[PDB]
Amino acid sequence: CSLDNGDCDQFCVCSCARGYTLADNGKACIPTGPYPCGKQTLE
Amino acid sequence: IVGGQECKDGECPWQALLINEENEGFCGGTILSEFYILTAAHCLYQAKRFKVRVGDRNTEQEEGGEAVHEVEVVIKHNRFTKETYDFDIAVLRLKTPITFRMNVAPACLPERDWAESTLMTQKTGIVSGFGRTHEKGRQSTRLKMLEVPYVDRNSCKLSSSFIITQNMFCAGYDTKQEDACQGDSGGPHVTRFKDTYFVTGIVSWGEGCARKGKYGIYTKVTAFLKWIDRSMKT
Ligand SMILES: [Ca+2]
Ligand code: NA
Repeated sequence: CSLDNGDCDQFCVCSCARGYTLADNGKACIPTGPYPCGKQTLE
Repeated sequence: IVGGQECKDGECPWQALLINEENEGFCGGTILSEFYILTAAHCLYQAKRFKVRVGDRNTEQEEGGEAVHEVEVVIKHNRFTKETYDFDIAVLRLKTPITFRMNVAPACLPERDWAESTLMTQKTGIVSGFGRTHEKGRQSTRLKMLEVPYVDRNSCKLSSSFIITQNMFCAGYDTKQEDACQGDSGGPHVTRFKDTYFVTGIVSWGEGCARKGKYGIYTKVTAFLKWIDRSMKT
């Protein structure tokens, strides 16, 4: 993980925070609701 | 917040504000989930009783999205003391759940070991709140934000009259007039990784505000990730 965060989008084997699920590729993270933790809100 | 700018709509969604018996703001907080607010233990002393307001951007006008919540349980770290300002952290459980919407969403909690190496090593983080715009002036009526550079721990210890512990970290500027201030205490310090904001600090203390040779001091959240987790499970 010491390089480019193991090519992860979140926790690094990648992973993510509650309210997210790891995308198929196993690197990006997918939000499970309209208001996931850590994202600025859009109207 | 001395210097910096006003948060635009939806930009500082995890911000919360503690209001006293006069319905006046006196400290900030960070939204962690629908039931929990993260704040500083020393704020618990500054008011005989308080409530939490989420979604407000202007305290002089009632705009859509604002809602008030009563606190059900106050969980203060047992080792906090005004003698050292160490262990400056508390968790608040609300009576009723927060409804997430525009300007009301939680900040993400990171995993310990990863945070130490990937977030704390970033060049900057963001602090926000309704505090004073100058050391001796009035509180801002609008929600403000400021980018603050992480500051070397050893340089910070040299500049400080008080002990900097491993439960704290320093951020801000040496001479540029930007820093957090009275009124912002208890508020969030977040760090952006890729496109997700993670809570990394709690506005704690500083000698004056924006003073030359002095920095802002924050409670280091990575040191209490297990404490927070236990506290949230009642
Ligand atoms: Ca308002
Ligand atoms: Na300074």
